[PDB]
Formats: sequence, structure tokens, C-alpha cells
Amino acid sequence: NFEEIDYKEIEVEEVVGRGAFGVVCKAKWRAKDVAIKQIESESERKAFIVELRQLSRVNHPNIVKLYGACLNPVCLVMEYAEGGSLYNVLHGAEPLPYYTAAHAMSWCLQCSQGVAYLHSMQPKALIHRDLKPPNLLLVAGGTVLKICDFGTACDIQTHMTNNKGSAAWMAPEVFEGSNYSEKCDVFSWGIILWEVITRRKPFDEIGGPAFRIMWAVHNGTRPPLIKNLPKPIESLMTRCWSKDPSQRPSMEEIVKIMTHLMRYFPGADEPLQYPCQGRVEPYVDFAEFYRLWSVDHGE
Repeated sequence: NFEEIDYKEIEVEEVVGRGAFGVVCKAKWRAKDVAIKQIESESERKAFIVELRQLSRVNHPNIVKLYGACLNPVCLVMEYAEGGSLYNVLHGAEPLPYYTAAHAMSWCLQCSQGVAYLHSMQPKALIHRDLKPPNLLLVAGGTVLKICDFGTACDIQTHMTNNKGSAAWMAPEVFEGSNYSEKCDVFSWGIILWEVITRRKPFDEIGGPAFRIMWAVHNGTRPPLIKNLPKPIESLMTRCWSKDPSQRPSMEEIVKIMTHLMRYFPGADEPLQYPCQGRVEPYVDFAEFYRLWSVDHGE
């Protein structure tokens, strides 16, 4: 039951916490713990209010619950779920969990399953618009991934002006024209796949303010190829990055390809438990994938 909430019913706890600072706050409403995401500019408010119905229909195991929305001030009220942002699991403070290729592929598959649900909704698709590890949450000992924030429709001017911190994942057609489409979420997904496999921050070698990243990828820069990555994976990855959005897979294609490939990645249900000690080397290890692949096909 998605509701139209009165802001008076909200008691805000702290502005500092796990979510996007200055957009997302942890608060309480009714008796429940919630996350309040304020919708900032007028362009974003217009696009957000129009799609409240679709949001009220969202229900999926890889998306946090959405309790409702407020219309003054415009904001989305969602479930505050316990866990760690995928960003901090990957790149956070130095005592970090160890994870395997199976986990990497399982997280990306789950991401695609939630986004495919979004894209397939009828009559009108819901486009996520801002897929990135800060907006994904790991729960159940790091084995289940959930989308915990939704993107907004930002005007062209704003990309170089109000760093929302999405530059490394932003499709070039979003930078130049704010052409949010299914293919923009697919581009972000391809970047995230590179990021979890290498455990590296995309476009980290580009200093300057955030917008230098968006100019780099708009000029065609991409993350480096990954040493010894399975060619089915590399093909999916680089097709996702394409400048031409039509040359990019759909989210349903991605779900099916990745579901297939999970047969070569057993053990994704093992909880995270241990700490851990040109082209780029992968963080994860594909040796088991190659062995299992040959068991299926020979050399």
C-alpha cells in the first residue's frame, strides 16, 4: 500500500549517514524506520510526480520497499534497510570483506533482475536513471543486493553544475541531452560490472571536477579491458558501454545471459566472512569458471 504522506508525520533523525548526503535522510514515520529522499529541482519534481503511480506499483525482491511520497515538500519515503552500500563494500575503509567472482556476478545479476522488472513494467517502463554502487545495498551477509534509491530526471544544465556524484556511471547521451532511457541504465550496469570485477573506482585517473569524467566518456573514454576476463563476459561488458545506445543489450537480455553464466559461478550464497589482503588485473579469480566451462565443452 503506497500512500500520499503528510510531512508532519515524519521525524527526521540525522542528515549524516549511509545515504546520499543532502538528498537522503534517515527518519521515522508511523513506527517504521524510513529513508526520505528530497526531490530537488523543478525538472526533477515534475518528472517524479508524474511517475508516482508507477512507483506505487513497484514490488520486487531486489528493490527496497517504497512506503509513499510527500507532495509538499516533494519527497520519496522508502524503507531504510540494514546493510552496507555496495560502494563501501568495494571501496570503503581498509578492513574490507573478501569476495569471489561468484559474488561479483551474483550482485550484478541481481541488479539486472531488479532493473529489468523496472523496464518491463506495463504500460510505461520505469527508468532508474542513476544506477551506481552508492545506490545499491548488500544484505543477508552480503549475498542479496537491493536497489535503495532511484534516479531523477535532471536538466542538461545541471550535470556540470550540481555534482550528484554520478559522473563515472552516466551515459554520454544523458550528459549531452538528458536522454534517460532503458539504454542509459544498461550503460551504468556495464560500468558497475567492470567495477565489481576489478574492485577499482571507474575513471579514477581523471582528476579535475566531476564533469571532466563526463567529458571523458562523452569523448569515448572507457575503463581499461580486464586481463583474462572470460570472453562472454567481456562481450557483454563492452556491448553495454557502446556510444550508440541501440548497440547495447536490453536488461532482459542481460538477465538471461547472466542467469546462464551463473552455472559457472557456484558459491554465491556463501556469506562474506573473511577480510582480504594497459589492461587491468581483475580482483576476482576466474580459474574455477574456466575449469567448469571446459567440463561443459572440452578445450
